[PDB]
Amino acid sequence: EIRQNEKISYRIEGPFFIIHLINPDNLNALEGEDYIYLGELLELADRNRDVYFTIIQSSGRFFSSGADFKGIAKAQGDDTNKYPSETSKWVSNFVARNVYVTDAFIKHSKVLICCLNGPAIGLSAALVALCDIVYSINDKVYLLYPFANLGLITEGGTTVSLPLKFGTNTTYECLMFNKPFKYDIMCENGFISKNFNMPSSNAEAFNAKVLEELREKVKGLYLPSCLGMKKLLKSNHIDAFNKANSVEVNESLKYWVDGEPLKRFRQLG
Amino acid sequence: EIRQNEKISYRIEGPFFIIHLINPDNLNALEGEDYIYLGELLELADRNRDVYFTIIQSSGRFFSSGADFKGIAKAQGDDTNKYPSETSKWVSNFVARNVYVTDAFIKHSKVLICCLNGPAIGLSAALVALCDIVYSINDKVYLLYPFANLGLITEGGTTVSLPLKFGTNTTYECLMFNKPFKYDIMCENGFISKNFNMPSSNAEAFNAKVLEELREKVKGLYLPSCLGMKKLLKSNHIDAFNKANSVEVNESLKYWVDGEPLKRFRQLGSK
Amino acid sequence: EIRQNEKISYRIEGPFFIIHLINPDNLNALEGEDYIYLGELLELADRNRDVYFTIIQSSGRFFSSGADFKGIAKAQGDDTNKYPSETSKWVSNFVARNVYVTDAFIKHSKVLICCLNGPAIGLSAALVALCDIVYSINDKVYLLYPFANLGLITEGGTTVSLPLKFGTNTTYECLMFNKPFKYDIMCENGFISKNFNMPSSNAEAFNAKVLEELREKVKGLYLPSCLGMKKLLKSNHIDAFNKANSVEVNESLKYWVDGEPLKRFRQLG
Amino acid sequence: EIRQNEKISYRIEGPFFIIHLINPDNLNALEGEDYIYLGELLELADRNRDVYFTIIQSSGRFFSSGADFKGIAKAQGDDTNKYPSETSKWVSNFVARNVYVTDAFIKHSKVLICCLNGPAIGLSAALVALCDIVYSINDKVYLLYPFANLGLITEGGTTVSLPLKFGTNTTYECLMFNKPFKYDIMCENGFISKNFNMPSSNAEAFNAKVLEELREKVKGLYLPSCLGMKKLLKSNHIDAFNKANSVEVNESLKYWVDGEPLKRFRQLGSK
Amino acid sequence: IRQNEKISYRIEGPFFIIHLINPDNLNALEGEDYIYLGELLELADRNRDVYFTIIQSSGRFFSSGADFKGIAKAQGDDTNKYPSETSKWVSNFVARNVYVTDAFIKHSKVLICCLNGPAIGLSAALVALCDIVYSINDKVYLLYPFANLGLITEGGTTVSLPLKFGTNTTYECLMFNKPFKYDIMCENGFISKNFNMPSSNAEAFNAKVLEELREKVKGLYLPSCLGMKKLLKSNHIDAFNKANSVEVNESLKYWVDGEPLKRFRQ
Amino acid sequence: IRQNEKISYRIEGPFFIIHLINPDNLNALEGEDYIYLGELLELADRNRDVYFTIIQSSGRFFSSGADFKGIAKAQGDDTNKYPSETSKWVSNFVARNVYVTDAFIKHSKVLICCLNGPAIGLSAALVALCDIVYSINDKVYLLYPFANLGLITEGGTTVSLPLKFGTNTTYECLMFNKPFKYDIMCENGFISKNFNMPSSNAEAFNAKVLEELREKVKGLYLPSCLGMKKLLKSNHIDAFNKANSVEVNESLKYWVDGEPLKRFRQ
Ligand SMILES: CCCCCCCC(=O)SCCNC(=O)CCNC(=O)[C@H](O)C(C)(C)COP(=O)(O)OP(=O)(O)OC[C@H]1O[C@@H](n2cnc3c(N)ncnc32)[C@H](O)[C@@H]1OP(=O)(O)O
Ligand SMILES: CCCCCCCC(=O)SCCNC(=O)CCNC(=O)[C@H](O)C(C)(C)COP(=O)(O)OP(=O)(O)OC[C@H]1O[C@@H](n2cnc3c(N)ncnc32)[C@H](O)[C@@H]1OP(=O)(O)O
Ligand SMILES: CCCCCCCC(=O)SCCNC(=O)CCNC(=O)[C@H](O)C(C)(C)COP(=O)(O)OP(=O)(O)OC[C@H]1O[C@@H](n2cnc3c(N)ncnc32)[C@H](O)[C@@H]1OP(=O)(O)O
Ligand SMILES: CCCCCCCC(=O)SCCNC(=O)CCNC(=O)[C@H](O)C(C)(C)COP(=O)(O)OP(=O)(O)OC[C@H]1O[C@@H](n2cnc3c(N)ncnc32)[C@H](O)[C@@H]1OP(=O)(O)O
Ligand SMILES: CCCCCCCC(=O)SCCNC(=O)CCNC(=O)[C@H](O)C(C)(C)COP(=O)(O)OP(=O)(O)OC[C@H]1O[C@@H](n2cnc3c(N)ncnc32)[C@H](O)[C@@H]1OP(=O)(O)O
Ligand SMILES: CCCCCCCC(=O)SCCNC(=O)CCNC(=O)[C@H](O)C(C)(C)COP(=O)(O)OP(=O)(O)OC[C@H]1O[C@@H](n2cnc3c(N)ncnc32)[C@H](O)[C@@H]1OP(=O)(O)O
Repeated sequence: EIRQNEKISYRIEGPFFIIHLINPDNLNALEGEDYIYLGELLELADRNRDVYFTIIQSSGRFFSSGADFKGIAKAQGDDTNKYPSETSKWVSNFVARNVYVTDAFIKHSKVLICCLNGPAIGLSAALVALCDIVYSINDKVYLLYPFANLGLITEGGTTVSLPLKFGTNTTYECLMFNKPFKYDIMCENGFISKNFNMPSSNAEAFNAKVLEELREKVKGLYLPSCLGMKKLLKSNHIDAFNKANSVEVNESLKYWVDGEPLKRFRQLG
Repeated sequence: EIRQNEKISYRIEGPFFIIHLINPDNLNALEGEDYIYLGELLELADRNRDVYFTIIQSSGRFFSSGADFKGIAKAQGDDTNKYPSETSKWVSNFVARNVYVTDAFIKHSKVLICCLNGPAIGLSAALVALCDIVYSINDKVYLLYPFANLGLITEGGTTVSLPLKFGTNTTYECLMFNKPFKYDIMCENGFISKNFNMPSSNAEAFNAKVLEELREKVKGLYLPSCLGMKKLLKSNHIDAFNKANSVEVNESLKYWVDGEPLKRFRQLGSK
Repeated sequence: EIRQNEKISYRIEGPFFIIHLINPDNLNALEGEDYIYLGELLELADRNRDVYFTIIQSSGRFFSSGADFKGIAKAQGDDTNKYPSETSKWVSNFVARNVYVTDAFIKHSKVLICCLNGPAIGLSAALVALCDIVYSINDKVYLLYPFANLGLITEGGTTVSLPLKFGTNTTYECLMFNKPFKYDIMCENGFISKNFNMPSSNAEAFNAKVLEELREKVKGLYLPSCLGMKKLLKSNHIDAFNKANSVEVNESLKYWVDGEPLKRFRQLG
Repeated sequence: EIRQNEKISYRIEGPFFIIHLINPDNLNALEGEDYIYLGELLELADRNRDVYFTIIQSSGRFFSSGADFKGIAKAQGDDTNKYPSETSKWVSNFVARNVYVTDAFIKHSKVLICCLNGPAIGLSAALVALCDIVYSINDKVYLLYPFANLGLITEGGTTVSLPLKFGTNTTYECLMFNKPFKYDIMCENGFISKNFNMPSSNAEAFNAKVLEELREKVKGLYLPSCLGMKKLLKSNHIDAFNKANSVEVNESLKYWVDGEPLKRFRQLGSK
Repeated sequence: IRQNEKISYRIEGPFFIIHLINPDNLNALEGEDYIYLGELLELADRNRDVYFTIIQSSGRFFSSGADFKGIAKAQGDDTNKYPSETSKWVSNFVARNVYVTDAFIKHSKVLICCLNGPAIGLSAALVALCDIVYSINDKVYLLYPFANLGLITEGGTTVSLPLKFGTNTTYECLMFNKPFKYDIMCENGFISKNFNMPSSNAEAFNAKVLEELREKVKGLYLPSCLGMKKLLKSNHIDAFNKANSVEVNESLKYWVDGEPLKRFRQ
Repeated sequence: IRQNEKISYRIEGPFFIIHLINPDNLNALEGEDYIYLGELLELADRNRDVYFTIIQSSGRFFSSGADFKGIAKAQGDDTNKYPSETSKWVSNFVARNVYVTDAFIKHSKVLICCLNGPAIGLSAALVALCDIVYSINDKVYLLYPFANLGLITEGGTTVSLPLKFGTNTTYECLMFNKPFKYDIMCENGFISKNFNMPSSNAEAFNAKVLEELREKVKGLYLPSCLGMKKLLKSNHIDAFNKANSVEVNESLKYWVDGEPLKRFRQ
């Protein structure tokens, strides 16, 4: 039991907990609240003894264009009474949320599978990179981490995930110059376990096939084994991620207080 | 330049940045916004080229009784329209503050001296433990970490610092049973670098004396040398503190939602 | 539910799981089997949701004089048919047991409290050093790690526990020269949280007072808090201990295969 | 000098120590005592000053199908008087063996070359992954880690090695679903240093060819230089492997006691 | 700084450009030229206007590494001078190597190398410390001839090579004295772009990379590139340090033994 | 090895005894005498008969650290010689310090120091790397005057001091130029035994420790002491290495700046 999101659904089928991003027109962008909600859901999946896989699915042409800049802008010039300082303001509206959800993903005990139904940006793309298995709809997917372009730094433990998952060098050229991690770089780096090579439009049809396939993949297997394995699997980089989360979230704070991100976030589009 | 805090003051003499907790009439108990302010002050101290020493100082009979209960209570029950869920509330109200001020101390580049003028409790005790050097007023000081008794767990990187600075077994006998790190364990463990042996009422004179001495101690020294050594000293456990900070904050989050802390902060305090 | 030991009892009182070493005449020495049994018990305590503290208590003038050399000797010249090599023999009779029980203590999730009712030696003393809280009966207690004297090396993660709990330097002088960690060095290093200053004979009377005291110490406290704390507390040295366990247990193997320990273990007394 | 193994042979040519799995008529499946023996051989190879390269080689159509089921079954149900409890049994029967042979490989000082003449499964696949260099016979090789399907978890430090050597995501898609690391992922991930493109029947010629080449490759080289570099290369993840080894072994221990592995090793194998 | 006849530098905007400019000798560097690099990197780091440090070279090679004619000069010519062989190589090798190596490891600007040719030995070890590598053509390679030279890993290759090419592929190369060729470099993503430019003109390639970098950096909040690398550094800084220290010291036994010198003499 | 006029050594049974023997100069050591120590430790380590390496000294001091008359010699006397100030101190300071420091950090025998007097600076930093310290009398102390000298931590004090005296007590000392006195040394267990011997005769103290060590080691399986230290080393080896590397390099900015020299000149 948990409050409902107009923008995010969840259902449980068999061993599978399914988070479904359900806001295509708005491009599945996420307000900091929906990010907490995401964290809330993960915790729910994790506490459930029957759940073994947490599948993150989305809708439309994108997975999520990251943070909703409408939600960013309304947390500033609309009401400036509220926080004794910018530092306080951004510790509440940025720092808090970001540590929380990132942590939620890092510590999550069940197999995280992400269905990339389209591109993912910024924090969402950071979360994508935190799932243990990623399948893609077609070959037109990509992850873009626009930090240098927005006057921010790495978030969602990308500091760790990105070079760990794509290579140090590849990560640099990308992050420094605002270039995307294109599909070719994903397959090259075994990031995407399977491409379903399905029509860009049909995210829903794709979302079901992944599920259809999983039911059969798990047939036979001793489920607690997956979990038990993931447990030790986790311990290679748990610490780097926890070390990174804390640090990323606090060093970014400085950029907000300078004010650049806001200047940049205003455009956009 | 920064906002003014009715509860906390700062001033710079030469190379010393001085933070001063100035509300004894309520045990120098800090509210969420106050811990943030503290952090801000530290960032200010850090950014200022002239400063080599950030000295945290208090007032009255206590250093700090820790988080405002009371301010904690106002964050709950008064306005519950506010946050979409219990979790959203405590991320904004507890995680936010704790993770930030803790980091402020962890990363702070200057020699960090706490002046223990009385006992420290909770988050505040935690900040004390994060300082580089501690002098105390008399042998009646102590640090109490009431977590088990508050329905909470470690905060302020105590997960790292307590066992790093008092030994592990002592840490457990203390934390798990809500027994204070009294002065003798503190001196034994070389925690308090000097005890000034001064009467408890005159914390003003104590605060003066420590500054007095500091001006003499720093004489002749190459102050950038202090900073450089600190820089290398810091890496010894910089990563541990970092990892702990992020985890401590998020893990406590599950206690606040259960509600115990609030149920407990309620009682035990009045009458 | 679990097999019974003639040499080790357990009972559960309140939040407290109590392991009681009950073999004084033999000086509570422990055969490798009783070591596994110890591990078995710990796991039992850990799986129990109602248990919050695992208290290890003993009997007589000693806590335990470590490994039973009778049990060591009978695992060699009595029957030498059995193992295709010494290497195999000692991997079964030494390595296996030692990793297991050490691991059992390291990973144990509930507060380990040890009641030192007398001295402890070798592996037992290693286990003592692995508990989170130690109280002593009187001031005539000591831990001796006789490794240099027995032709072995550090076990039970002492490699880690000892210098972590007593100091690098202190540990060296001790371990290198077979000197004990005397009571004075324990209190000096805040190792013993409380001395009950009770008569050396009256271990049973002491064992009860610790319990008597704990009931009152926990009164009030939010128990899951202790646990939750211990959880993060654990993460400072979990890895060093796990790294050490594996290594200690395998590097000791070489000493058995040379055969010195056996030559030495023969005397003794 | 060491005991003779009907199933495993060793010989030294110059600087090469050669281990040879020589029982294809049962898929080079190793029993508990056999894994130990392997380790012994490694220690022998390590102690021998003249040796710079330990080359593990197999026979027939498979490298190794992994642990003897079958030998596993004999350790259960035949004699149950034997061990005081299920836990005592598996510590002696599984923990013992696994923790030892895994360590043998982890710590081994010489350049460790596996010659993949066919697929590797389980503990055996795990040992392959622990070697420094792997050449394969043809593109039909693969490594399968059937843990989820056996009611088990990672072993042989695969917790470290698989994601260290194939990437993490790939590791999960594989491990969690009991899908093999096929040849193309292996070449893609630079796992197999050279593929000899030789027919599957003639593993004898394959084994010869790799040795053939090695004698040429080592020509002119300062062999102690190889050892020294390995020495430094090793520390990159020496500690991770160590930590993993100890944990992997003890954590699996709880599965063997539950009994699933045995229930599963039973089926799926006959007919 | 002083003037080096073999290494020039210029600052164009936010780019601190280092150009190795002694191609006839294959940009081979003496121990002092290495120090000098680290001295330049110090300049680049302290310079609040510089966000990128671009190392560039000349002719048909990036650099064939340590000047072997200089290794000889520090031997056989003057042997008075050092009270022991150990003291000799702590000075001529240990010192230089730790310093230059640390200078790369710790440098806070985006380090971009322009591989205009092959890189060998210590020079190659530096290439593998740069944050981004663009190549001239598919004829480049990195070669770490340590096994052949009676030496061990250097310039943090211990960490950096397995990091960047993978553990197994590193062993095949390091133990057997095989190069990391173009193909393996692209495969492991080492090369971010290949400029398919004629090997003849390295200069033409060099100005083209800078053309593209100026275009790439347009509109970006540059302090972000900085901030990110700060965070990015921490994944491995600790490990590169522990590397650098031992790497330097463990080689000493080899230098002191004599093989590297006997081996260099051919 | 060669012969050093200031440092002798003898092997008595399993003990490799190093004796600093230039008391009139307070056993102050030049950079080369440091190298020499590391050279001796190499001998001790390679010597399969040696299980203990005992460092011993002379007169009223263990050693006042770096020879300040030599720091001057490597300056002002000959300034031709080094193409830059940076190159100068990489050679005269960086090299020497990394080498000697690593030599202690990695040494596989039981390292026992006989504090017959006070130890300062780098010499003190070595004392804190020894595995066991016996003291002559309660008048000894360790002093790390880095704050006073315009320098930073050395010889792994970064790791070793907080390790051995505790983080907080280390700061009071390091920042404010206060010594770790006798009392604090016993308190943190640094000193394993105090031989309450007259400061007059250090020699008498030295032979007494060896008397006691020979008695102590009786009947023990010595290879065990070795094996245990191997394991024991691993708790901190990695950290001491990362220390040593940066420690050496970060000091350079101080040497290159000029303070330490201006400060030494008084
Ligand atoms: C806790 C708070 C966390 C804060 C941390 C902040 C740091 C981050 O996480 S970075 C993430 C921020 N994301 C971005 O900057 C991406 C910005 N968006 C884009 O670069 C573009 O949407 C792009 C180019 C990728 C795709 O655009 P395009 O294919 O042309 O489709 P487009 O027409 O723009 O989108 C369709 C609709 O979705 C809306 N939309 C798309 N993304 C967003 C968004 N992120 N926020 C709000 N609305 C959005 C558009 O406004 C448009 O709506 P409408 O036309 O009705 O006004
Ligand atoms: C970002 C948000 C962080 C939230 C994290 C929460 C976890 C933590 O950090 S733990 C810190 C919480 N602190 C505590 O629980 C300590 C509680 N207080 C005490 O155990 C007692 O003040 C004690 C026994 C130490 C001292 O009391 P005592 O010596 O009898 O003096 P006392 O009469 O109680 O105090 C004097 C006045 O100060 C007030 N006061 C003292 N501490 C506080 C406090 N923490 N909050 C609010 N008021 C306080 C008292 O209410 C009293 O005011 P008044 O009489 O006018 O109503
Ligand atoms: C999984 C397998 C693990 C194997 C790892 C091996 C490495 C280790 O763990 S080291 C631990 C080994 N322990 C030792 O070496 C300690 C040996 N014992 C002693 O040094 C002495 O018992 C000592 C001096 C401490 C105390 O002796 P003391 O105060 O004189 O009492 P003492 O008369 O000897 O003991 C009384 C009785 O208990 C018996 N006893 C005491 N300890 C043991 C023991 N460890 N094993 C068997 N019997 C013992 C004695 O034999 C004696 O019995 P009895 O007189 O009827 O024959
Ligand atoms: C210290 C103890 C460690 C214990 C840790 C346990 C965890 C692990 O290490 S996992 C390793 C276990 N291995 C396995 O589960 C693999 C099981 N085997 C298989 O999935 C199949 O042999 C397979 C499909 C790969 C190949 O089979 P296939 O190509 O059809 O050839 P197949 O006819 O089955 O084999 C030929 C003969 O070899 C035998 N054989 C093959 N593998 C084994 C084996 N692992 N154990 C015993 N016999 C085997 C077969 O029984 C058969 O003998 P026969 O026909 O005379 O009865
Ligand atoms: C601080 C001190 C650090 C010391 C650490 C030492 C460990 C290391 O860093 S290893 C680096 C050492 N480098 C090497 O061993 C590479 C040796 N060189 C070679 O294998 C070859 O130059 C090779 C095959 C790559 C290319 O040769 P090739 O394509 O035939 O061109 P080549 O004719 O040899 O070179 C042209 C000219 O440059 C010179 N040259 C090339 N490299 C060097 C060099 N490294 N040192 C001195 N001169 C060189 C040649 O001598 C030749 O000069 P000339 O004909 O006038 O006498
Ligand atoms: C590889 C190179 C490493 C470089 C790294 C540099 C950083 C470091 O390691 S720090 C170590 C440097 N040491 C110091 O700064 C300590 C300086 N010395 C002192 O503070 C004092 O000797 C002190 C107060 C401790 C003791 O002095 P005191 O008890 O009065 O005896 P004192 O009369 O000074 O000494 C007797 C003689 O020994 C000489 N002496 C003592 N120490 C030194 C020294 N370090 N160097 C040269 N001569 C010395 C004195 O000059 C005097 O000689 P003389 O009277 O014939 O001219």
